[PDB]
Amino acid sequence: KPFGVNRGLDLDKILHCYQMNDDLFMFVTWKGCSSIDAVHINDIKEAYPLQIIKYFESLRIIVP
Amino acid sequence: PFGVNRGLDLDKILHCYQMNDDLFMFVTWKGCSSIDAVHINDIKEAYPLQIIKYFESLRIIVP
Amino acid sequence: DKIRMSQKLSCWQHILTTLGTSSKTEQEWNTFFKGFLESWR
Amino acid sequence: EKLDKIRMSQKLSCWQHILTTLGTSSKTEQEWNTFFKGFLESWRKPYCIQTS
Repeated sequence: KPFGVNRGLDLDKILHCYQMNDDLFMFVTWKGCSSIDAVHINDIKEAYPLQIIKYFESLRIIVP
Repeated sequence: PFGVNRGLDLDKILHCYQMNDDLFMFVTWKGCSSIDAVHINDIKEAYPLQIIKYFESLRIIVP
Repeated sequence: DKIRMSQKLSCWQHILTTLGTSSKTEQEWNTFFKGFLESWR
Repeated sequence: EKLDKIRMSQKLSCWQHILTTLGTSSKTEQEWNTFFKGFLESWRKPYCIQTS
């Protein structure tokens, strides 16, 4: 059965992410649904840009 | 006159620095050799894809 | 800070389905899978 | 390491941009000093984004 954007639901929260070489996956929840999905960042870039940017803002960007 | 006030298109996002809740992007503009500090709120709406692409270029560790 | 393992294994499956199991070697997958699990910690 | 070709004078201008934006009376001076020290360090060493 469908997962990711294919659920046709609206993005709820971005919980977490994981980088794999050049691939970045986001772990997300949808409104009205309880499941947690891995979604490639390319699949949500254009639908949810400000939510994705706000998620990155919430992270600690640091050195070294 | 600097930042979005130059009225130039964004060229490249070079760097960023975070101060508590304030995130600044350091950017260049098309046709201009200067580097400007710009608060992410000033470019968030106009250049979201470039911003996201810049973050993608960083290494997101476990730690 | 606890997320059910089954839910994490679903997400890993999502990732395999996007990338394709034939797109990486088995140790590449195995090292990435450990990275995937540690990143939930 | 593309950042290495960036001049000190350029970083100071960018700092002045941050100050013009927030600006100077919005933090204590020792708050500013610590942020400034981390601002200079941020150009020199590679960044990690930390899932919090």
